Amino acid sequence: ETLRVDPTNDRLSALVEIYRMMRPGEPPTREAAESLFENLFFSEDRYDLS
Amino acid sequence: APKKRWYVVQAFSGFEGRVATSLREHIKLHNMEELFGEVMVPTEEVVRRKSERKFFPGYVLVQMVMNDASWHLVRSVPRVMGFIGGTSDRPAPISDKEVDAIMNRLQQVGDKPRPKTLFEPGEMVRVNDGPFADFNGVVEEVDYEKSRLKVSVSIFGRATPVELDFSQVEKA
DNA sequence: CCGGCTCGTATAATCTTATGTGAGCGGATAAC
DNA sequence: GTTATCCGCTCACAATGCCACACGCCTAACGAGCCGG
Repeated sequence: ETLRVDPTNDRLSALVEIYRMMRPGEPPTREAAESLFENLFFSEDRYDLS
Repeated sequence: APKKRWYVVQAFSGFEGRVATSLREHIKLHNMEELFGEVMVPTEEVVRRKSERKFFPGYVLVQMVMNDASWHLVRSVPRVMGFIGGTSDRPAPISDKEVDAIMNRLQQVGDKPRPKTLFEPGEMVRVNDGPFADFNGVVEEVDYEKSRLKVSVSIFGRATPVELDFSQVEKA
């Protein structure tokens, strides 16, 4: 049901959609969205569980 | 070929002197070098009292071609606030008569002619050398060949003519 | 012999356990 | 069709009084100052 709710379809479009959620108005670019999604979770610098 | 055009960039209050140089090193580093056009910042000189005033306080004029790589190159410079355009995601380029007027307002620093060697007769000027040092007087004729100004200094309410030099008088 | 240092001072920036209201406004919703 | 309603989302605004006590309330870099090398 949720997968029939969402407008977003694929990977680069998903990164664009998250990248538009986090900061509005910024240019949706492939590498900037990739770096944003990496820096949110999958890196030691800004996501540290103990 | 894309036309490298001017854009206006916000910065902090007094950090923008280093921002242009650091931007030049980012351009040298990231190998986007065939796209940019020797950015600058306008300054001028005003007359210890004299100073060198920045022409626009806290704004930088930058040559761009405006692809998104250029956007994220400029925004990845450590003291850069966002572009100043008509809208977000697309900054408006500055017009052509304004860039002609801003390159024209840096073309007034050209002297020599006419410092002292071209001088007119009949002008009340001052004299700073000899016994007539710091006194006003009306020049009568200008001898360019003999290099002797015939200046009648107004002393005691009376014109006293004397042969002087261009460096021995003050043009007032 | 102007500012390299040193100082007087004027002034710009990357949260994350709250509830209950009302009040308004944008998006769906059921008619001739 | 198109029109007059119904409903969900978002956001401003309130939350007793008094007392003592106590410690806090800028500075990296742009215009001046001294005079050494």
